[PDB]
Amino acid sequence: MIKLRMPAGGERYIDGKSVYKLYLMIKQHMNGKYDVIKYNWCMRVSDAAYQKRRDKYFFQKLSEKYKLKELALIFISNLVANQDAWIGDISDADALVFYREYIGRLKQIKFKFEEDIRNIYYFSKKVEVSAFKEIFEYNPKVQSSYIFKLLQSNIISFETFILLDSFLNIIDKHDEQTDNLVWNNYSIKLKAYRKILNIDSQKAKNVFIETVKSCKY
Ligand SMILES: [Cl-]
Ligand SMILES: [Cl-]
Ligand SMILES: [Cl-]
Ligand SMILES: [Cl-]
Ligand SMILES: [Cl-]
Ligand SMILES: [Cl-]
Ligand SMILES: [Cl-]
Ligand SMILES: [Cl-]
Ligand SMILES: [Cl-]
Ligand SMILES: [Ir+4]
Ligand SMILES: [Ir+4]
Repeated sequence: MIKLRMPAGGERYIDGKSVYKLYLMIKQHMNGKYDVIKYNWCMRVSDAAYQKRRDKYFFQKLSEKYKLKELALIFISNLVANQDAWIGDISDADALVFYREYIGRLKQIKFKFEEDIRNIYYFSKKVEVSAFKEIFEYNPKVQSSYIFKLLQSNIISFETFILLDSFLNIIDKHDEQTDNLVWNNYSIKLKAYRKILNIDSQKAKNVFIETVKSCKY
C-alpha cells in the first residue's frame, strides 16, 4: 500500500561529506527547495558551506556505521516528524534516538493507518458532524479543517494524512482555498513527503472503506 522511495544502491556505505550532502538534499527537499525524485537523489553542494560547519564529526560518525538506506531513513524520519529538526540542526536533534523510534512506526504503517481511521471516525461522532465528509473539508471560517487539526494535535500521523490524501485530494484542495501560514508550513512538508511516498491509492481507499464499515456496524 505504501513504500518510501529511496536513493539507488541503498546497501552502500559512503563517506562523511557524502552523508552531509544526503542530509542537505533531503533537508532542502523537505523545505520545498529541491526535489530528490526529480534529481534522482543527487545534488551538488557548496564545499565552502560544508567546511564552515562546526559539526562535521556528526556526519563522519554516521558514515562509519550506517548504509545509505539507513542514512536516508534517519534524515527523512527526522526532517518529516521531528519538529526539533524542522528548523534546528540535525546534529542537535537527537536524530538517532528519534529514528530508532520512528522505524518501528514505519514497519506497522497499515495497522497505524487503521488505528488512525478508527480514531478519526469516533472523533467525528464526538464533534457531531452531519456527514463524515465534513471532517476532511477545508472550513473558510476557521481557515482549517478537522483533519488538519487532528494532524496538528498529533492524533494521526503524516503518513495517514498523506494516505487519506491519495484518494480524498485533501492537500491540494486546502492549498487552493487558503494562504494561512500555519497550514502552509505543514503543507510544504506534506507535499514534500508525498513526493517520496509511493502510495497505491486504491488500496488505501479499500482499507479506509473497510475500516469505517467496521466502525459503523
Ligand atoms: Cl501492497
Ligand atoms: Cl497493501
Ligand atoms: Cl500490504
Ligand atoms: Cl500487499
Ligand atoms: Cl496487496
Ligand atoms: Cl496487502
Ligand atoms: Cl448536502
Ligand atoms: Cl454533499
Ligand atoms: Cl454538503
Ligand atoms: Ir498489500
Ligand atoms: Ir451538500
